[PDB]
Amino acid sequence: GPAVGIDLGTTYSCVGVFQHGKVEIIANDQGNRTTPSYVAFTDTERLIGDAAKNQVAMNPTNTVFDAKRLIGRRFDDAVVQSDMKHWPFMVVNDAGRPKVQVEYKGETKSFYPEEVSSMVLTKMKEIAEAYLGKTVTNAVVTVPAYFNDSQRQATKDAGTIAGLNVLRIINEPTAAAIAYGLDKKVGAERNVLIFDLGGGTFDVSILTIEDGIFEVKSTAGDTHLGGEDFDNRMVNHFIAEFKRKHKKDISENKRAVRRLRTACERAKRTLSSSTQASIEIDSLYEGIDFYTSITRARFEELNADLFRGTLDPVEKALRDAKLDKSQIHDIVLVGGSTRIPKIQKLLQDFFNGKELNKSINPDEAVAYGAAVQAAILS
Amino acid sequence: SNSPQEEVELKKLKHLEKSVEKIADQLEELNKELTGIQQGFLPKDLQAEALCKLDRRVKATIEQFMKILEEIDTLILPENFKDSRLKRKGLVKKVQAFLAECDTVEQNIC
Ligand SMILES: Nc1nc2c(ncn2[C@@H]2O[C@H](COP(=O)(O)OP(=O)(O)O)[C@@H](O)[C@H]2O)c(=O)[nH]1
Ligand SMILES: Nc1nc2c(ncn2[C@@H]2O[C@H](COP(=O)(O)OP(=O)(O)O)[C@@H](O)[C@H]2O)c(=O)[nH]1
Repeated sequence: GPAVGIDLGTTYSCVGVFQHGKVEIIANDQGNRTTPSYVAFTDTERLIGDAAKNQVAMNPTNTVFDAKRLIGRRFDDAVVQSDMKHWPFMVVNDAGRPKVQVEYKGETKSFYPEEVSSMVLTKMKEIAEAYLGKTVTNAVVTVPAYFNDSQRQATKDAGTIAGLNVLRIINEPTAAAIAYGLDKKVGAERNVLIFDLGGGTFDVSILTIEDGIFEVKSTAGDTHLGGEDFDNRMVNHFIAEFKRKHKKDISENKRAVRRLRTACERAKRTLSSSTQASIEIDSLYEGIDFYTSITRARFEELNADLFRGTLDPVEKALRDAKLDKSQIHDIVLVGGSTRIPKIQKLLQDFFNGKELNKSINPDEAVAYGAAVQAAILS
Repeated sequence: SNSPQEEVELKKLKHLEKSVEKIADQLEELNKELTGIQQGFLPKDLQAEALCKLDRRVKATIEQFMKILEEIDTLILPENFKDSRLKRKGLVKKVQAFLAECDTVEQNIC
């Protein structure tokens, strides 16, 4: 088998392969190009990806996710400590290292974050294997640029456990820059800004490419910002509208809030290519039918602070890197939320009308660059 | 003035009705399993273990009903699609009556 590029994500992972002069992003057993970074443990078995995610309501305490927030960290780490209140699975202390404590096959089992990430990597390896019809041993796995050696080593270790020969571990903004062939460009040093906005985290990295050498000049962002927050504001809007029209509070019912939330995420996606989205939810709450619509302009207003807020990390990254925005040669969009036209407008306007590298699917760009790298190292 | 466009939405709803019937059958089986536990010779500890395995199966049933609701909620039917709108409302009320029966079981075991 060939060598693949795996983007090991916080919430979603993605695998690609370079073949026939092109990058193929490999769809999983459910036809999905992205697989949730979820693992579930039960009385007789272990579930990974979509299966694990779907079975969460049934097995909340034993469904592990967000391992990327724990991998390579100490128990005392700010992120580990802050996050566990939210996580339904238990996070214990094994001599200063977090472990996920779960009930598995009729016994209490404790797993390190690399053992959890190795299960996700094993699935990504299987995804590529079913598509190619060949054994897949070699892989290039991405990590965030702010990752320290311990975090980087733990990710490499998750590879080794999964049965992978980790050819190289590369930075996510380096992989996104490789995907667009920014190193192949002719001229002097190139200052590249990678704007990465997904579902839960925001990451801005500025890199300098001089004679094919990638140097991370600065990192900034928001650990807890993404598409979920945009959904939240849409939900606030609809609940308020339901209140105005019917004088009823749907927040009382969590199944009503969930149906409205699911419709909101879908309406948000429509608003990236259309200027209006319509929603029809029968018997939403207290037998009332909620038929409504939202304009792209209204969606933008609801999230105005969050969208604008994305420029603060950008200004900060420029500051640490000691650069003027006029010094930024290339802007790369990464993450599903960078599909938002307002976000695209804010970033272009900020950089005096410079065009954005957004042709490659934002969710797949990191996997894309890692698939190009894996091919080079074969 | 019945349209071919409406027949596509009615087909969607027919597929979702079948899916509702199948989950409904599971609920009936869980009700029969619950009677089994109640009327059988299990001691307190094994009764607690059995009803919890049943609790997990009833949460799964609820999740399957919630995903049916979530699929129905993708439908957009204009005012003219009267037959589609009536079928959609009837199907939603039918699932909500099933979710209420799931809750009766779920809230009172394990
Ligand atoms: N508005 C909008 N958001 C999108 C679109 N496609 C994906 N997203 C959002 O992107 C988010 C997921 O981000 P992603 O890059 O896949 O990865 P993550 O950072 O690991 O969560 C979700 O909140 C989606 O709603 C789209 O077409 N429009
Ligand atoms: N209302 C409506 N129902 C249809 C139409 N075409 C098919 N159906 C029925 O709706 C269901 C959808 O099934 P389908 O995918 O077409 O075929 P099947 O999988 O072989 O049953 C079946 O009961 C069909 O007989 C249509 O034009 N309108």
